[PDB]
Amino acid sequence: DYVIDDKVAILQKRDHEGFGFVLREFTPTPAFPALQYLESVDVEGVAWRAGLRTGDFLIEVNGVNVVKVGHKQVVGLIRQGGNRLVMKVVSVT
Repeated sequence: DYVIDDKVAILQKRDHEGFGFVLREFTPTPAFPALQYLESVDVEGVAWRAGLRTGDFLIEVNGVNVVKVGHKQVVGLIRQGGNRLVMKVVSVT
């Protein structure tokens, strides 16, 4: 079965920190539910500590649904908040 897990990730970084993660008509499937998934999730990093994971998709960023949005615009939405980032995500096993 597919077990979809809905999560909200609040990523709070100190000035000397990165968050520690990397990303990359669209057509869905539980396997790939959204456009922008996680490729790396540096363990013990800020991305890790808020409970994110390798393979986690991106559904909402800082309030904006990114289910059908490309890399450029989503990064610009990751950078807009500076030392803080709230992301709606979903794990599918």
